[PDB]
Amino acid sequence: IVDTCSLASPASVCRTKHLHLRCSVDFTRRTLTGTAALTVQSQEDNLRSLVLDTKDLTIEKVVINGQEVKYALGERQSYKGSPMEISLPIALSKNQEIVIEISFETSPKSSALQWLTPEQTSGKEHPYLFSQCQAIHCRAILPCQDTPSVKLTYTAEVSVPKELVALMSAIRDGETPDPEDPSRKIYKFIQKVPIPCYLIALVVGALESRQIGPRTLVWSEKEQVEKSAYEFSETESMLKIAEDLGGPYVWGQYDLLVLPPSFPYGGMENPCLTFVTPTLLAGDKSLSNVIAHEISHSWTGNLVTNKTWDHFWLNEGHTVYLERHICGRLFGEKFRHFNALGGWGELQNSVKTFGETHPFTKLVVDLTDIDPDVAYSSVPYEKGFALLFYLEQLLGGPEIFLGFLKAYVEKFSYKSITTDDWKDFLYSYFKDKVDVLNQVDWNAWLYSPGLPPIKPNYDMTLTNACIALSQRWITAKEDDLNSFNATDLKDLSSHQLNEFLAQTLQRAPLPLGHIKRMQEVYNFNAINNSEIRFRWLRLCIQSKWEDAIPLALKMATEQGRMKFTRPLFKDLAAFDKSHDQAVRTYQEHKASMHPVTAMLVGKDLKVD
Ligand SMILES: O=C(CCC(=O)N1CCC[C@H]1C(=O)O)[C@@H]1CCCN1
Ligand SMILES: COc1ccc(Cc2ccccc2)cc1
Repeated sequence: IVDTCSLASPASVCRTKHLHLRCSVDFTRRTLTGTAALTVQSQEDNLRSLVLDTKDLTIEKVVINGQEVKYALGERQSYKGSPMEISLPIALSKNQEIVIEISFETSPKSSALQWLTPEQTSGKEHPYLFSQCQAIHCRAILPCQDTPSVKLTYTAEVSVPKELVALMSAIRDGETPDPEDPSRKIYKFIQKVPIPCYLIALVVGALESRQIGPRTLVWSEKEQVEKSAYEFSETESMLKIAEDLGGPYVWGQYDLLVLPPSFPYGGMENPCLTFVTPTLLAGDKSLSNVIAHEISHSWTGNLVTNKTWDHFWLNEGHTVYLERHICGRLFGEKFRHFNALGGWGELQNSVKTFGETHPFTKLVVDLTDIDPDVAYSSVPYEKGFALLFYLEQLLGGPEIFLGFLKAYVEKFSYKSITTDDWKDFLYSYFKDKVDVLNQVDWNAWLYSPGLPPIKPNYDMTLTNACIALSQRWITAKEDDLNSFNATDLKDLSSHQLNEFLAQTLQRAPLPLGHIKRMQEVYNFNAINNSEIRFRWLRLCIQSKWEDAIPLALKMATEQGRMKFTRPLFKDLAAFDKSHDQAVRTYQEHKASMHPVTAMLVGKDLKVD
């Protein structure tokens, strides 16, 4: 009903229908300049003004029907930005529309953008720009109702230096030389499917593409295009599986974009162009589960969207569920349970890090006066998945629940819903099983902190080997280390190898002699898998092995994935032999880190 993260007019007052973006990317000044034409529809009678979200934006003028109108910026409200009130030249009746062209310019401190210098890229000769609007950063790029309760289509014309390429979360609609400047190109984009504004994405740089499917192009710098094309070859197979689970894919194109290492997330479900971290380039497709996850957002998240960020679990919860069904269809049901059981372990970590009582461990959170970037964690992913997984086992198994999910996506397609909307449809769909649903502790699952009230049933086939080897190392004495050998891993996949470290890491610290012996027989230092290397180094740093200090500092700074960089920095700061280096390394790299990551890493290290 009320979006406590937005200062703009609610959807009950007016709602944006379309956005026409005409801007120019200036790497000299690190700014976006142009006009944002918002087609606004009134939701009440005698509407004479509205408020929009902005964050560090410069408003030159606001034109309506070819005339300038009066506008005013309120005082800034911290992360929410500054509200922008506009005086309409006419009063609108209900359902009447008007087009508001706003001339704007971004600040180099835009929390949605990161500007890279040539030395920060692979080619080393051209700059790079990419955007991250989710959750409420789009207001830092252009004025808008920065709330997932409004969905709009958009067309865009972006001007960039001719030697560079621009891509957006839309269907490419041609390129032509800038008629005003021979040194620039203009790339045209159109997104015919209405989306919440947080799915607005832009990227500019020396980008090349490689076709890996009938509807998928992999984009990155020349140095990673081929490496990326192989890593994500399963994309089309996952799109077909996703189509079988959630219905037709309605976005036309599904391209991939591998960004520089400073990308904060593993992936971003930007429509038509998923952004992914280069840390997925393991060389064996072992991390392609993130691709399945991002593909699933084409239904759960982008089609059926959370009305507010309090109900973020709807987006991620069902997305993880779809993702793990896609991997199950590709590698077997036992693999689905293996990952499901592993996700429960991550949920254990998040609750133990926040605390059994922390409000952020609730499935549905109250973000009033809370920066979404500060509450973001695995809770909505795993606790949300555990609920759906719990409901699957409670209502008749995966076949039955997938039927509900497909009907759920068709029921709320192109719309924004709340948790109660989802709960109601669950009761409507399973009307013949309300007696089973009433046995569910909806208050504990949806609004209670800590671990869920009940744990689902997990198959242990693929996990036992991990627990076996993990228990050996934890209980091992000094005269037992000699019996460990590289042969211990001959039948363990990369995922089992990663889960073994996760289980072992839960009982850290280990004796310093155990860690040294582990590297001697297992040689984990030589593994480039970011997931495995991340946990191996955490085990080392937490076990007080000084040799691992430079390794952890290098991984924590040579890439910017918050999943890895934040825990690495925290672990290094808690190690007395590396505390000073950790704070120093952050301070020297702070200026060139991603704006969101730099803020969170500063708070984690208590240097803010
Ligand atoms: O479902 C996704 C991305 C998944 C993503 O990368 N996640 C989610 C938890 C950990 C983290 C990561 O892999 O770095 C998006 C991403 C951020 C908000 N929405
Ligand atoms: C990564 O982008 C997001 C998306 C959503 C949120 C808000 C939130 C966080 C944690 C739990 C519930 C809701 C923050 C950041």
